[PDB]
Amino acid sequence: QAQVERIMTRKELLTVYSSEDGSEEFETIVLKALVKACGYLDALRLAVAWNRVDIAQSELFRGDIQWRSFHLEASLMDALL
Amino acid sequence: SNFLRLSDRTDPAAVYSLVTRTWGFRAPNLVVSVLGGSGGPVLQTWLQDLLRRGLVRAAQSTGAWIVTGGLHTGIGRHVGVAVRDHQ
Repeated sequence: QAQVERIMTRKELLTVYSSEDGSEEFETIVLKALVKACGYLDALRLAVAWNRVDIAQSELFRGDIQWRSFHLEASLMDALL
Repeated sequence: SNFLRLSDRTDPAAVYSLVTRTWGFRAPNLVVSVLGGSGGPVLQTWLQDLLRRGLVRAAQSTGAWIVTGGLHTGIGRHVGVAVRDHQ
């Protein structure tokens, strides 16, 4: 019980892979887990690191995220390099 | 992206003539004047799907104009992102 309590002490890192009747959508779940853990590191830079452009398309498509200049500039530099 | 500054008390006939002839825009077979405050930057998934799939698609098919507020806020931002995604 003490170990479980210490685990929950940092529950930000832990994330549950929702069964979702076998969603088999691994990249998006990984990205969500990394974003939650982070609380610079951006989902855009990671997506650029991978070759998945659809993931970044979904990330940017949602209007919830509001982007600044340097935020996109760094990702653009990464994509160019 | 043609811009213009004009007084509110302006006859719309001159504006329409300028848009149609000088700026090269064809006559609109249909005009959709989109309204809606849409409090909160986020918008529902079904509404966004409708805009990007129902409104913008129809506008391109019929060569219609979409009249909104030319600002990066409110429903104007949602309409703009729908247009961009459709493109």
